[PDB]
Amino acid sequence: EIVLTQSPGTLSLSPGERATLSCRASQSVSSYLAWYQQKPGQAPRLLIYGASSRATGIPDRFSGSGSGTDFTLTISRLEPEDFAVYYCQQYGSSPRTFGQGTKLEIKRTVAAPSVFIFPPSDEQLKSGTASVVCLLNNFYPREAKVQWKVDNALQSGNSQESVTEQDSKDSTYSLSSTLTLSKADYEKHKVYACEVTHQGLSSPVTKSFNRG
Amino acid sequence: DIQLTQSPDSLAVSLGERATINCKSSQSVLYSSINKNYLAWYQQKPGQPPKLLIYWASTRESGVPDRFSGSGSGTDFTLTISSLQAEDVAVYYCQQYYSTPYTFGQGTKVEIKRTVAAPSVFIFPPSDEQLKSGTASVVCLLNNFYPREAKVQWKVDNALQSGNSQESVTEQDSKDSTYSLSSTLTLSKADYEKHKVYACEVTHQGLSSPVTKSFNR
Amino acid sequence: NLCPFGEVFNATRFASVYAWNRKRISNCVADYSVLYNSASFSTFKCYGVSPTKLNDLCFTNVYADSFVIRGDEVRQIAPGQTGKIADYNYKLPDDFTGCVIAWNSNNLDSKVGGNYNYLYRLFRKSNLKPFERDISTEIYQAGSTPCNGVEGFNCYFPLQSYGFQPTNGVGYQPYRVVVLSFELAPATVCGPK
Amino acid sequence: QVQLVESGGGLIQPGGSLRLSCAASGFTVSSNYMSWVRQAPGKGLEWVSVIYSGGSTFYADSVKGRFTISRDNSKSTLYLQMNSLRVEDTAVYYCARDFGDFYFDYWGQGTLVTVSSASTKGPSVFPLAPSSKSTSGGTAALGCLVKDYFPEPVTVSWNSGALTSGVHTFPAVLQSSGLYSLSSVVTVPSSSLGTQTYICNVNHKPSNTKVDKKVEPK
Amino acid sequence: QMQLVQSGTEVKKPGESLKISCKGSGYGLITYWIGWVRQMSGKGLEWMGIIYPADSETRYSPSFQGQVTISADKSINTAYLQWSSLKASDTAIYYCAGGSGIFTPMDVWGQGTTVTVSSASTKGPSVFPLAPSSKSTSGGTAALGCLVKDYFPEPVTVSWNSGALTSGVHTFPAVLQSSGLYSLSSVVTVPSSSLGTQTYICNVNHKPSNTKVDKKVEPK
Ligand SMILES: *[C@@H]1O[C@H](CO)[C@@H](O[C@@H]2O[C@H](CO)[C@@H](O[C@@H]3O[C@H](CO)[C@@H](O)[C@H](O)[C@@H]3O)[C@H](O)[C@H]2NC(C)=O)[C@H](O)[C@H]1NC(C)=O
Repeated sequence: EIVLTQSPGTLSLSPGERATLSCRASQSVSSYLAWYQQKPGQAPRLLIYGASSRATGIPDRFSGSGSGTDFTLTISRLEPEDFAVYYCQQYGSSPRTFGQGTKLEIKRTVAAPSVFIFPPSDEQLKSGTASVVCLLNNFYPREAKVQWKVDNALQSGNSQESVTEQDSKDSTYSLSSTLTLSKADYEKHKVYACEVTHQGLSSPVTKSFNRG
Repeated sequence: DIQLTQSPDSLAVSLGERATINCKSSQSVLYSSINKNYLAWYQQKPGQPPKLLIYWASTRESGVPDRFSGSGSGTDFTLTISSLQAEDVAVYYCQQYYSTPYTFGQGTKVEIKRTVAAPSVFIFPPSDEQLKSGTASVVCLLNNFYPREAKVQWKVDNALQSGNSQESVTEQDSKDSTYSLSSTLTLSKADYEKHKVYACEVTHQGLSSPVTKSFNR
Repeated sequence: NLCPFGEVFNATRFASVYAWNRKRISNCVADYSVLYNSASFSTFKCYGVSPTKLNDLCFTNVYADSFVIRGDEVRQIAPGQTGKIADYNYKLPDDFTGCVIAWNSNNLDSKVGGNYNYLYRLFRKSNLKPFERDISTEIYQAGSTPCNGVEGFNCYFPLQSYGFQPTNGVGYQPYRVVVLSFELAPATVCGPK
Repeated sequence: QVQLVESGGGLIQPGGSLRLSCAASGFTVSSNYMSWVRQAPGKGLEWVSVIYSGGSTFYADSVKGRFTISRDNSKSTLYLQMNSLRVEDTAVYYCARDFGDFYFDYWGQGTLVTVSSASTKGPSVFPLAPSSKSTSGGTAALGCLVKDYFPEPVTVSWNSGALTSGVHTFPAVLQSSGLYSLSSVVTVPSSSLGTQTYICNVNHKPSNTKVDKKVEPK
Repeated sequence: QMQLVQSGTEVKKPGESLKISCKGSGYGLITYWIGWVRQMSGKGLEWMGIIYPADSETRYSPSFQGQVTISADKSINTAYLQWSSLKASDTAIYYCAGGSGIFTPMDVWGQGTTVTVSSASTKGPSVFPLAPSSKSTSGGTAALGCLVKDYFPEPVTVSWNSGALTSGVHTFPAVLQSSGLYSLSSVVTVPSSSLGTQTYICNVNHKPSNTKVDKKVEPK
């Protein structure tokens, strides 16, 4: 077994810059490395075979370098079609192993999220559960804080969050915070508020509704 | 547990030519005092029970024609068919009865060799009756081809299909020694009506380039 | 009278595994104490024969097979083994009777900036039969379209270069391998006394 | 052109058996190295097995003795039998064309194998009605809630694929009940709520569930 | 001369018991040892055991030592093969072979007994036509057939024109689908000039389901 370590773990550069990705190995593999690119919801695509040889159909801006235990992938002319997760794989000694990956993020202007709140549907209430969904739409950067205050009481342990991948048009993020409660507990409270903290907001934004 | 391995797995011999099958034993099956190897050969034509041809590795069974011959001793044994005929198409096994448990070989398939014949490819769109039941089946027929080896690929709107096709091959025809193959692509009506072009692609030794039979829904 | 074992083991240059050389040894007296009393070998696996008794035996012929492989591939030179070297370059029979001798040859076969002269077969549609040598350089057709002897899509060169370098790990370093095959008709090869 | 399409992924109890198919086009299956590579959720790629052009097969330590890789030349398909499956085997298995046991120059779309003693559950779809609390400026926000289904995946489309701009379908989140939940939202002008009809199309192939839920403004 | 006759085809659910029969007749019955050979579909011959009926001396293969019971009734010259709890892995055809002694070749064989162990239930076939067209015609030859799908268990007999049309027919072997049911196709080769004159009908008979379908095919 030989372990490949990729540095950095994550990286976020503006379009048009140069992205430098390192890939270090336990033992020396003598340029027997390969670089792959995996866009979200898609299979890995071969970029570079060997330490430096470029696979067919890949632009010249992708370049591989290094030998032995140190390898480098340099992507010049960063275009929005880029910015996926990149793995490096060795094939000098069996079994072949991959790196942990390096997420590539696009960098853009700060965009304040658009906060929307959805009370549970009447159809869902008939089943016995209530779900309150809070939506953060088209925001950058990815870091955001969402708090659930029910009757001005902070909630914990009854919410889950989901984040989309970077958009292909405006390169923003979307986040959904869902508060799940039993309908019996749902009728025990009146005000359901969703408080959002983000860099693009000077002060936290609160969206709330009254049951009824 | 005496292990018997026979080679080759499949054999192709023209009419009137010589067919040779070898059988290898993990240990000697020779009975020293009686000076006879406890080895047998069996013929199993398709759809019929095995038939004993030669016992003691050299002695023919009663009624077996003279062109079947056995030879070898110890761990090496050969079954020889000189002037192979059409009725000899079967799977042949070598069995050891020297010591319990009895063991057989994996079997050797024997077929008549003919000149390379390209398949006749036909494509059948699903019937209007079958569509009303909610499923669609597209049948691709490869007719009267040799050798048996052929490749069938289903592409819907030039997109390769996986996991929704199954194939069936007939036995070698007793007159022209050809094979027939059918590949059936099964889809639901909802999936079937979301596409237009249904193509069956066939690759065979007798075809200079792959052939494609297709239709538009 | 002296069997030319030295010409095989002490050869200046060894052959590539895909084109392994075989030395036929006949009509001579063979001294094996030079081999089994040595301390230069990293592997001296013998199957079915006893090298320490080789000075009291008479055979019909002795074969000496020479080639260079990697360290990780030395394990493939054994009966009933699978792998790129075992299947496509050099295959030993399951009933092999002889010795497999290997030693590290990084000093003689690894050059700074690589050697690139030792080759192995990488592509082949079927495994080699035992003691079979395949020196074909025809372009390997990986698709249905013919290759016409030019590399390209679905058209690969069957041979690959080892590229031994001194800085590589022990498994990556070259290893000279000599495989002794004993065949036992009049006996032309015998040991001393 | 080269195509690699996979099949066979789904839910299976621990200790069960499952076979993965991979139809191949653009090259000869028998003449090429081909490998299966799996990717556990949030773990990365891991090599599983390889079959050589000559027929030799090799496997990883974690799968040796349980997995069997094979090819069907007549049908141009690569197989992977998975006996005695374990919960840790849950991953997205990729079908890759191997260049001489070195690197994977072509990859299949991948299929998801989920190993669990949990049972298949159909999803319930609930409307996220647009409202004054769901409309900002001239823009409105609506969506559908896909809750309590198992296993993955679930696909969501709006107006049978007619609406694709402004749609955001969030990755599924495993709830504390052992089931998955998902939300899909779209961004439409606030002037279209009265006139335009918005319908979310939720499909759960493991449960054979089809739901065309219509959302309405409040 | 000695003849071995076996019992009929068996279709059972998993977990059930089964007892197939093998009766012999002719001359030399006292000398014949009765064996049992399993042959799974598409595979070779597996020896399971042997028995001398006169004193019921039984030898078992180590593979089948505890999975099956081999008995014999010398009074009726019948040997039996038993299962306590069937499994889907036992779905195979079983032959009984006779040999005039232990450590002797098997010269007399029975016709074989087909055993199917499946969770499925008796389901009738669905017959659909494979209509000819320009996509099914190669000059003077036109191809037509019928599709027999989703039936259980085997067998299904397919005839054309009530058995009158026998040249050019190809009834492909059944394929066990992932749904647990069998599917089958039968095709015919006929002159392309008989399409508007001749009427071609395929006769599908499934005795386990007692289904009889006469499907006529014609160009669409
Ligand atoms: C190949 O070349 C090597 C040197 O690289 C030769 O090795 C030499 O072999 C002789 C054989 O007589 C050795 O002499 C013996 O030495 C030992 C002490 O170690 C002693 O017990 C014996 O009586 C005898 O004198 C010699 O030392 C050894 N030299 C080296 C440097 O290894 C080898 O003979 C050549 N032969 C073949 C067959 O390839």
